[PDB]
Amino acid sequence: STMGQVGRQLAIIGDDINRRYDSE
Amino acid sequence: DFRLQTSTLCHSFLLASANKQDTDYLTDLLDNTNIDLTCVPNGQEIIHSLLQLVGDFNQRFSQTHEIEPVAQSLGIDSDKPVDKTALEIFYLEILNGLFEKLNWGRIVAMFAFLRILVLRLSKHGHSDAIQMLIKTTSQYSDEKLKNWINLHDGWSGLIEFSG
Repeated sequence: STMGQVGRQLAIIGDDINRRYDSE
Repeated sequence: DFRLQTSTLCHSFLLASANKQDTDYLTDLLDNTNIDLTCVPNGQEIIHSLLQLVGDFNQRFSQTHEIEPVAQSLGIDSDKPVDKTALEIFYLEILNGLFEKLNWGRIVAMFAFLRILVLRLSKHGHSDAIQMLIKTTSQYSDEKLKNWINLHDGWSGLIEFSG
């Protein structure tokens, strides 16, 4: 939906943060 | 209790990430709101992590997105009394969208965004919408994140997540 879309834009930034902070 | 713990984190985190003017407006709103707070274990460590990590978030989001659209689409930049329950709906849809998967980074994004909404709501003193967002974040957390979170050392996961 319209607002659902927003959540996934937010989600990509989230996943970028998540990747960077992985102990890798 | 997890819902009460998570609520307290939102309040603190918002009080520690606002400018002087907004800090005061929010601090008094909370005082008058006369609501319950517990003590969060590692609370200070957790809030520090969140400031660092919401910092990571902000710095990226000013690169690849703007605000003005969504506030309007939410009806939050108005001097006009905001639609309590319409806003819950959209908020809820945005969280549901944000949370199709779970991990720390996406949780961070929920605090950074809630901050952004709260700070824009407070330009016109939309106190009840503000308290509404914070309460909804708390319920949603207790309904959908808590199991994931408790599998990762609880809210303190953030401390290590962040280094």
